[PDB]
Amino acid sequence: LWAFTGPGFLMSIAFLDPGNIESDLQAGAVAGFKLLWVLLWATVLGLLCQRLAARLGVVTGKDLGEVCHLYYPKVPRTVLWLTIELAIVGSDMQEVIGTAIAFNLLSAGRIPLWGGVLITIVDTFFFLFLDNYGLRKLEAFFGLLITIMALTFGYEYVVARPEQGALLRGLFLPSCPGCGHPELLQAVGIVGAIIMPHNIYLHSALVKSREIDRARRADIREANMYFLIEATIALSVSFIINLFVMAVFGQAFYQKTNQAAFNICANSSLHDYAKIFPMNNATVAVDIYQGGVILGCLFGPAALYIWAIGLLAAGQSSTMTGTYAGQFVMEGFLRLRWSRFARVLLTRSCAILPTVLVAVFRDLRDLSGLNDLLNVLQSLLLPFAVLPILTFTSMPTLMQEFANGLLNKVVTSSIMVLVCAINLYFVVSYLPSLPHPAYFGLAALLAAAYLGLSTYLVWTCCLAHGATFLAHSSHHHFLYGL
Ligand SMILES: [Mn+2]
Repeated sequence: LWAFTGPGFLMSIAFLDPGNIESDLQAGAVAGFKLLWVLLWATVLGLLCQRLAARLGVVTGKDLGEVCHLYYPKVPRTVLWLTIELAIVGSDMQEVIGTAIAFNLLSAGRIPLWGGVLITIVDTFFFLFLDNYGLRKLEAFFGLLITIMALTFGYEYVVARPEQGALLRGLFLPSCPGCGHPELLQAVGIVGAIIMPHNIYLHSALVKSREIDRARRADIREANMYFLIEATIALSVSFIINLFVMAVFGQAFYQKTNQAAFNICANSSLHDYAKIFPMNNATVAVDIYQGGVILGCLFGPAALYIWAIGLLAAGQSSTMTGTYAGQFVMEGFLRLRWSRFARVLLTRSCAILPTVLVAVFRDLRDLSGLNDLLNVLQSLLLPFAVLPILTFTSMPTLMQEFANGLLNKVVTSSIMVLVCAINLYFVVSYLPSLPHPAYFGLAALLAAAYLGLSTYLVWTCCLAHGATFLAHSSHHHFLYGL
């Protein structure tokens, strides 16, 4: 019967991390049905990236990790693995921040911000205690949880009655009406959170698991096509869900004042989450807790709880996704297979200490600013995963027949230059807030190292495709290949 009735949705329900909810709600509060075009373009852009990743994993037979280990010296291998691990621990930081904010939400502030931290450590204990074939059952249960929250949440979206013309125009037309610095920050966070560096690696690794006959190129072609349909189904589902979430939050939060929210929640059933808001009539600083509060205010008392459990399930799925990706990237780059327990413990700890410090000495708004900064960090770390994949899918020696057509190379050059332009704009927008002489120091040195690794990657990819009539004799193994 249907050979696609079930496959495809699984990858999406793992593409929908809590970050695509938090950055979503920040963008929806900062602007209405405006940044949706950024969402659509990012979804298409990640569709292209996942197509490239599946291509590489299918035809080559290796993953990004194995090819990177094979085709790099020790220093760039190590620094690239460090950046990938930084991306994974940043995703885990976003997950723990979301879970902690949700847990602070549940008890009406009785549990402290590090109470959520302790429950995440309990979750890691649960993972290590299970570590069995029944883990897939728990993953299915949590996937059903996020699925049901998404379904009831789409019901709430259609209840919200979004103005059709406004969000249709915002989606199909890329205008930026009255945009400024915070909306720039939210757009960059969206483009860096909808798609993430470690998804490409993990997708390639999972693609490698599929056995390929290799006798004829036909089986490779059909496998690549089927995986492309899988990826496009997942991306379309993710984009639809994020469109629903962005539209509803922008409808409920665009030109919303503290007095307005207090007045609506004073008229509703809910009370403690009615009195949370202050009385200032100014613009509202918006985080996950207030988003859940207004959700429960408008769409019913159970909305708070369902949003909370959905966020928790998304965080758990993202945690499993991250530990899988981390195990694969270490096994590839550094050629060591650690148990899943080692990965989850390492990533969870390396995420938990900074979040513990910030939560214990700062407030909720600082947490939201911090995890927005993690989304932007994922944006800045995108190139370190988007150049190697193009380098290895355009390389004539691992794959001869299924190389890259000139249209694909030029559009990938466009992706790289565009992402570089957005990152450069963000850096020039954010750096001026360092008003101390000689303070540039370590941060500037790290930025210089970032640019040096970027230049190294640019040189490598230029060797991969071009280098004709202009190349250096040293490090000539790239063009010939191994
Ligand atoms: Mn995402």
